Amino acid sequence: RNITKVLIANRGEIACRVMRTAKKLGVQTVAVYSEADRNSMHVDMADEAYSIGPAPSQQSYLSMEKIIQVAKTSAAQAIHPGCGFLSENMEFAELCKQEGIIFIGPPPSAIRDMGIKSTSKSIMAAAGVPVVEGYHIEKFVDTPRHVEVQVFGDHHGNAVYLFERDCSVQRRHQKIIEEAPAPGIKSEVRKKLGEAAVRAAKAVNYVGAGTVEFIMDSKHNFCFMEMNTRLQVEHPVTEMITGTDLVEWQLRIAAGEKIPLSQEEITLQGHAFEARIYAEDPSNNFMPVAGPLVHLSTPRADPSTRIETGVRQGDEVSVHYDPMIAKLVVWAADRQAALTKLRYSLRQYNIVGLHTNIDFLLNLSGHPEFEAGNVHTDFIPQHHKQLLLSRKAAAKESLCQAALGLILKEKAMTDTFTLQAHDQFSPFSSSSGRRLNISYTRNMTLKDGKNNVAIAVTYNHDGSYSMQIEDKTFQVLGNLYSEGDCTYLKCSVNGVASKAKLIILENTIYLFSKEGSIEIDIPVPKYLSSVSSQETQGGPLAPMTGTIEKVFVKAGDKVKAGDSLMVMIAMKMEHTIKSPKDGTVKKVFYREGAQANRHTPLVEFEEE
Amino acid sequence: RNITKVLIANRGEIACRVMRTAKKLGVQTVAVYSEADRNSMHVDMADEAYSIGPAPSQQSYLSMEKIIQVAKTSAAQAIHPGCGFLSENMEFAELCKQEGIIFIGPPPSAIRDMGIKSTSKSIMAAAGVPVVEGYHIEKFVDTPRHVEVQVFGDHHGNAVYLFERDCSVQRRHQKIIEEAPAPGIKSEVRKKLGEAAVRAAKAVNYVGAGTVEFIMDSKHNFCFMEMNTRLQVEHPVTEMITGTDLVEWQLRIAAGEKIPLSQEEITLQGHAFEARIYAEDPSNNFMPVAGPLVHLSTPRADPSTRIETGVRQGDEVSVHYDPMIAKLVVWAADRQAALTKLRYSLRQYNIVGLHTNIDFLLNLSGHPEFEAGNVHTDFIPQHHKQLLLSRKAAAKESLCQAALGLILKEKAMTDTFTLQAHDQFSPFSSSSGRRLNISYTRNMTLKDGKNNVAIAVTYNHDGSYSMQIEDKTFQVLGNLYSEGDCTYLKCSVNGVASKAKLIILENTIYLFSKEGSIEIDIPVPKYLSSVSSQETQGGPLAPMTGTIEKVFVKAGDKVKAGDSLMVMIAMKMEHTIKSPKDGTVKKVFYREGAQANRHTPLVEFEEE
Amino acid sequence: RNITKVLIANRGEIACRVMRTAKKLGVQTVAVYSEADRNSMHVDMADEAYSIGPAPSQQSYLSMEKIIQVAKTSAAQAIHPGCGFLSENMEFAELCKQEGIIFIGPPPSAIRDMGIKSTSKSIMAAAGVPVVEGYHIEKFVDTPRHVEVQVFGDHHGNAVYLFERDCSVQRRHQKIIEEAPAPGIKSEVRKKLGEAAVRAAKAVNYVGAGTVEFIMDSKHNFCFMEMNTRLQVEHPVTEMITGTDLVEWQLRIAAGEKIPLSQEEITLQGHAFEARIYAEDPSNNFMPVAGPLVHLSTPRADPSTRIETGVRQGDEVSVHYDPMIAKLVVWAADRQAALTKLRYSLRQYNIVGLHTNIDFLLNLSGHPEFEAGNVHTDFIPQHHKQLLLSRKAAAKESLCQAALGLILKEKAMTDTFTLQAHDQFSPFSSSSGRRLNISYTRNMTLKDGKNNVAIAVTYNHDGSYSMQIEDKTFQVLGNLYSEGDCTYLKCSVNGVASKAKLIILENTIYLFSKEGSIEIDIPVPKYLSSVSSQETQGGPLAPMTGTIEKVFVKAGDKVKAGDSLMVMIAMKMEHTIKSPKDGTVKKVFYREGAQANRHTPLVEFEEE
Ligand SMILES: O=CCCCC[C@@H]1SC[C@@H]2NC(=O)N[C@@H]21
Ligand SMILES: O=CCCCC[C@@H]1SC[C@@H]2NC(=O)N[C@@H]21
Ligand SMILES: O=CCCCC[C@@H]1SC[C@@H]2NC(=O)N[C@@H]21
Repeated sequence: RNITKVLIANRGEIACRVMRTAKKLGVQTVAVYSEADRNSMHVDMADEAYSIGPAPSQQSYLSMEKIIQVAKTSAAQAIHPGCGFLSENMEFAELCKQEGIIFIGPPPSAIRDMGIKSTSKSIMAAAGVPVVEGYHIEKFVDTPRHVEVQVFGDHHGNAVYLFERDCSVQRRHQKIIEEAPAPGIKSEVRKKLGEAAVRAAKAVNYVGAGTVEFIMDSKHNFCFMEMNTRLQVEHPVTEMITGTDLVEWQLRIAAGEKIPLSQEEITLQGHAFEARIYAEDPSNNFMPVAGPLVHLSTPRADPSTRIETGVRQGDEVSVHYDPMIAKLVVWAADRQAALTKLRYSLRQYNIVGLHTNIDFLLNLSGHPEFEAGNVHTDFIPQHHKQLLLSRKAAAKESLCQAALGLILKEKAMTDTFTLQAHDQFSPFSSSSGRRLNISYTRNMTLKDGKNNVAIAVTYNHDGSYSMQIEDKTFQVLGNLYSEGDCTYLKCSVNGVASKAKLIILENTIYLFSKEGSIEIDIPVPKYLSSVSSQETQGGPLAPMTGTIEKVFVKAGDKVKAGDSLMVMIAMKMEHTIKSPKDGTVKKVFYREGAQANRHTPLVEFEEE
Repeated sequence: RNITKVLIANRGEIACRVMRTAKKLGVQTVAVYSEADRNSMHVDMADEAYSIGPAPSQQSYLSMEKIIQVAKTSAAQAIHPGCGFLSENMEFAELCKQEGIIFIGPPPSAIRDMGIKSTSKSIMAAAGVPVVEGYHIEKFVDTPRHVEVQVFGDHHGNAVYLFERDCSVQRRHQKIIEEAPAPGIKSEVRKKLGEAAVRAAKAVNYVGAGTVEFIMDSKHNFCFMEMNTRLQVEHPVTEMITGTDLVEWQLRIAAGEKIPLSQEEITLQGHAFEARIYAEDPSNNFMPVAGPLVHLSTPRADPSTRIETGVRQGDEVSVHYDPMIAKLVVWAADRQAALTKLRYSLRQYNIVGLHTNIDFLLNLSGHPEFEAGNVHTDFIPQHHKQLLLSRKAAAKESLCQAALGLILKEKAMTDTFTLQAHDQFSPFSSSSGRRLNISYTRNMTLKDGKNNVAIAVTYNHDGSYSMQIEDKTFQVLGNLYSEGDCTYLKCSVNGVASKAKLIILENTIYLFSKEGSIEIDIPVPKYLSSVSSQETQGGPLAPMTGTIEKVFVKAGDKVKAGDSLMVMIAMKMEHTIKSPKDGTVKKVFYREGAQANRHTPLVEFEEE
Repeated sequence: RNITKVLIANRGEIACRVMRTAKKLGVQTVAVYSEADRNSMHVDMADEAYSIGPAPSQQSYLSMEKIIQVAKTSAAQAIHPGCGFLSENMEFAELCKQEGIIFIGPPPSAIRDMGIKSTSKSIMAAAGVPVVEGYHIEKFVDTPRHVEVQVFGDHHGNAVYLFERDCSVQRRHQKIIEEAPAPGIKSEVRKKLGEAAVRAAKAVNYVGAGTVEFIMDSKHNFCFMEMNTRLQVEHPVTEMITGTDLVEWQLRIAAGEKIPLSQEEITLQGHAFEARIYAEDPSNNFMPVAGPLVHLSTPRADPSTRIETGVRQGDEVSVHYDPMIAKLVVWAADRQAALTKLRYSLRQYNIVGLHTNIDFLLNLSGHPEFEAGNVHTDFIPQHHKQLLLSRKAAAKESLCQAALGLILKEKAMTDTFTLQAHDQFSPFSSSSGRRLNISYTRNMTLKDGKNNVAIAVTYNHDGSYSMQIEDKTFQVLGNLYSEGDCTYLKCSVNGVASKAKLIILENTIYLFSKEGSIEIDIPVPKYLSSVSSQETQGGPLAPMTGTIEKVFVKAGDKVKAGDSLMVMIAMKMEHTIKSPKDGTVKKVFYREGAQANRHTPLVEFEEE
């Protein structure tokens, strides 16, 4: 069946991923979008794009009728579901078949047979794959470790495997770092591991990519857990170690062609790692965070370094969709070298505007047990104390660099003003800070954490700066240069030279260097701060848009700080609102079952 | 023999092609040029360039004496003849040898022995290659099909073949689409096909590239037709399937080195296609057209996509030289995928200023029998009904996009004017079209073919546009962005988003999208049109510069519309001038045997 | 041992070379610098950089204590010594080991055992490698052909070789052109040659790269000369023929990993050449020259063409450090093709501001005996007659091109002035040189060598120029275009078109074309030349900063021109100052043992 036009029934990075390969093959691409995704990267990337309705996925990306209607209207011969949404929906895959549209994935029978745990285990046990597990009175025989096999099938029924991936490093089951191949598994053991899975794949004559998830013990005995009837999120680590494009194979096999390479042809070189980037706050129990990507600098990409990004600077993460920002994958000759490359690369990644898991991934990828390959499903719970750590006071050299950056920003502003003046060469336009027969010393104040740091900066005739912090003096000289769109600060402190990325947003100075990142706060004059800002806040504002599940306060009720007022469920996450003050409650703005928008007043308190 | 400097005794794409490889090898390059080619791409590309006289090729590129004189003056050790001109001239190849200059091609004996059909057939029959043919009482035993083999020989006499190419798709013998390998020929059959040709190549000890042209029947029996004693035009499809550079091999073998790879070393991967871009009007019986390349946008080039272009935007096609504009070749894993890639690529190619065969190539490459590989030499005559088709009325969405493009062009002009004004931020400089307490509705008229379309455009406050055509309303919003040197229009009509290349030349709006290309005409106000433009045209103007072969009208003769007045031959193509009016002939400006320049008055008619 | 941070205990190109590979592997890089190197390319290239004191290498790059202190302060786990300085210092390698820092090189024992000729010969003779030599009463059998083998060892003791390199083309033992493989040595002979060296490498269990230097006779008998216990300067020719990175192997092996590829895996393809760009004057007996790199244009780099440059335009060569400017290496399918590519590339290299050996390398690489591969250690002395040649008078076409370049520079200046004027379209701003009813003829004078050339330039209406030199007239037309940062002149003289790089510095016009380079001097008006410039120069100025070893003149002494006044040693090179005039000596500014700075007056002569 000639696939010349494909509809991508998904959004974000996976839609861009599929479109890349479709365009590389000369296949025309159709995007779908919600009202919230109208300006998304996958819409601009497609050859055609169609609106499927409002921002909630139940009314857009999960609306089978709208997706089929767009596939008909665009004359797309095939639908690529990507991952999540309709990719594991049996009714949607059968509807595509009824409508004469090629579903690029497994048959509706394989989706249904794998969607029910008891059914899937019974099929896997009958296929030879082990079916042991701990179930409710529930105590898992083998709780630790997670190892999965990429398997590929065809309409013909021929089946192949692609080694294995370690996904043991998970937080609340959510996979965080994936690696391929899984460390410490012998080529012989993995070959046997895949072959038992391959027989099951032939048994269901699975067509398209499938993944057999195994639980592996400390002795490398493995048992079947489940089969994900889709492309996995972490498929890039497999692609990096095999040199295959799994989406390209999905399109070819959905068109009816046989598997491109024999098992003998497949060869393994090197090791690869993947670390998903998540709009989460690790310090606040990995709460998801929504907000703008005010800065989104990225590491330069090379064949080893792949940035799977569906978002661009200025994009806003949405409460409706998944919080992932990007996925970073690397390939290297050795696993240790790959770990080193990922950590250097992570430092180059910069995200300002919302909290992310990047610093958590840096701590995790540098943990001694992770470096050793001693991974299991409880790794994050077990090493929670080390993986999460507090801020430490900055060094005086960092403060000197921050002051130099502020001074250079002022100099740049002066040059910008000079550009538009008729007098372009007046000595007054210089930033020398020069005086007659004396030297100018500037008293600057910077805040590091809660500490105010006083810096005495002296403008030298030669153009350097002498900075004194407490009893120590530093000789500082540097300049600003631009690489791409990022301003870089090149400075030398007491003869030590270094380079860092400088961003000054609001009253915070951001310095990004391969050593680390430091934030310094510029004190805000009181006058500029609004004097007498409005007081008497009206109750904690809803953490997010969610249904009100419980109300504990009547119209007039005396409450003390810490008295629960309301309970709200948002995206299946319970939050309890607590009393800010000991004041009696004047009124309540919401009742039980009401949906309250983010940051909307919940309770009114009597003025005291 | 050390070839450190080569003269290229040719022009256009083939001169650039040879110079590319010569420069890649560190060989110095000498161009020759006519007065008409002084600013041609191959002149600017060479390390040295020499004038060889006036525009007619008989007095320039065919002047053996001038080419030899330049080779001596530039101290070029070798001459590369390319294809056409002196490449198959035996006297020129012998003259190069007499003058101690290396002719990069076959020996003068092989050129002469292949230049006479009876001689070439007798040699081929004696070499085992089959001699059958239909000749005058002429009825070809096998008229259909044209399969040819790339063969390479050396001074040593070793000979190799490079699979085969299908050139069956030809119009008036002129090859139009070529493919390699030829579809439906088995690897075993082609191996035998090449081996019989190889024995003939050894028999004439042919040195340099040669092509054995075969006629193949529906049973895959093949018979020798002729041997072209040169590099073929369509050699790039062979290079794309073998990974060889045939010009590089020609230079090495002309220097005296042995063939680089053994027959065992040669391997075949994938399939490739080549389409020739011709300055022709398919709707007017494929008449050649001369004129400026006002726009010459091209598809981006990748290793699979090769643009063999000797012309650049603003170049003028010449009546003296060949009308080819460029050749497009693609390589793919499968032949069907290659056909898809070529068609997508052809849409990206844009040519404005003269008629081309590109839309004919798009229809041909999408014909069901061509997709099946059911090709033969009569394919174009047999399918002429479908391959050529009429214009169809445009959709209302296309008209909306054209109106949006016109409005955005006006906005860009407004911004350009604003740039030079002292009031850079006045609200008047906006293109909002805003009114107080009412909405501005603009009545625009556009011409699609012969139909005038009335569009009522309403300027909305948000910046969008509401366009009404007949009884249908469309919500239109978009903007202009630049990629390279091409302006692109990004628009959304009724929620449907699309991208297209926008060009507004004279009174025509050109919209190029992967769906297709649409031209919309902006009506020309009568006042601007010169009122009372001069009437009484003096006879049809010569279609081109050509000799007058016949005159049918005396100084005073009464003629009726359709009465032939004169017959003119131009580049061996007969045109008969016909009487425009029933008026009696006042005078004749030319007599028989005179050469009449293009667009010069031929007959004077009495004023009535 | 995990090497995540490396200190590079070197400067210039080799520091940049090591940092390239370290950064490619994700290893952090620490530079060291002297006060003179504060702005050097390797300082800006490193992730961290530290000052090691003043410009003299004895107080900076040879200060073991400072290098170890920086390695400790930066927390570098390893030191890469590069080549020269501390790379062959046994005490430094032992000090690194005592301090727990990985020395990236051979063990201190191997450095010491190879540093003494008698010890090294005794070890080599015991290892089977031949010991024969001519020693003092010192004489040899025949002129040597220098052939050396790249050998690599590991801590395990496994040893491998990498074919061989010809370094026979040397001036005063200084290697000038190196090639790999060495021409005329059979693969079998080289295999045996390497194997005898490999046994010695195993005998000292050498770890890291080593080179066994052999003397080879005209019969290809070879004898051990010495073993350089470091990376060789000319290692890039080996890398180009093997496809290996020897610095990458040095880092891996210093970390403790086994050799990456087996001897069976290693394969040889093509041939490669390396020429060293020296700041030397070949015409003045290859005296080293210090000064600014005012222009440093370079050939474009491709995988075959590697520019190993540690200097950038505007960099100043230093008296303290080595005079090398850059090293040029090429790889080709054949040795003859590689020689052609290097010569074309050398012409593209442009160096203005100091004398270089580039024209000497062009003459050498084009010498018939060098083209034949008839090289030996006396090649430069034997052929000194041809390799060094005088300037030849320029052709009239070159003078025409120079005049055209001057005129176009004036036109560019006129356009620059016009840019800032309110009247931007006045006809006066044109450079037509037009007159009413007559033609403007300009009398220009240019100096070629010692000859003044009078050129009569006539400004034609069409924009061309008619230039008459003596009795010959030339029709000249051209324009200026910019490629990158280099201005190019495109001109046509009497119908002959050519391109050249144009630079006009001070009063000299530099024209660079693949044919050659020509300098034309613009006469300096007398008035602008300072009239009555100060006379009575006070003795020859010190050729460079050096100790005064001898003084031959008392406070009042009568001397005649050519009477030696003082002897000075600079960087171990004796210069004798001679009397400029027959005047009696008024005074002496220096005594014996004093250090005299460059260009400082040495003797005062009585006014006459
Ligand atoms: O409803 C959305 C998915 C997660 C909650 C569904 C719960 S989990 C406990 C119970 N068992 C099911 O199979 N579904 C619900
Ligand atoms: O003259 C130019 C080439 C085409 C016309 C030549 C004609 S074709 C009929 C006749 N037979 C030849 O061999 N030449 C002429
Ligand atoms: O001093 C610097 C190196 C070159 C000069 C050293 C001289 S060469 C003659 C004598 N023999 C040595 O081993 N060193 C000195």
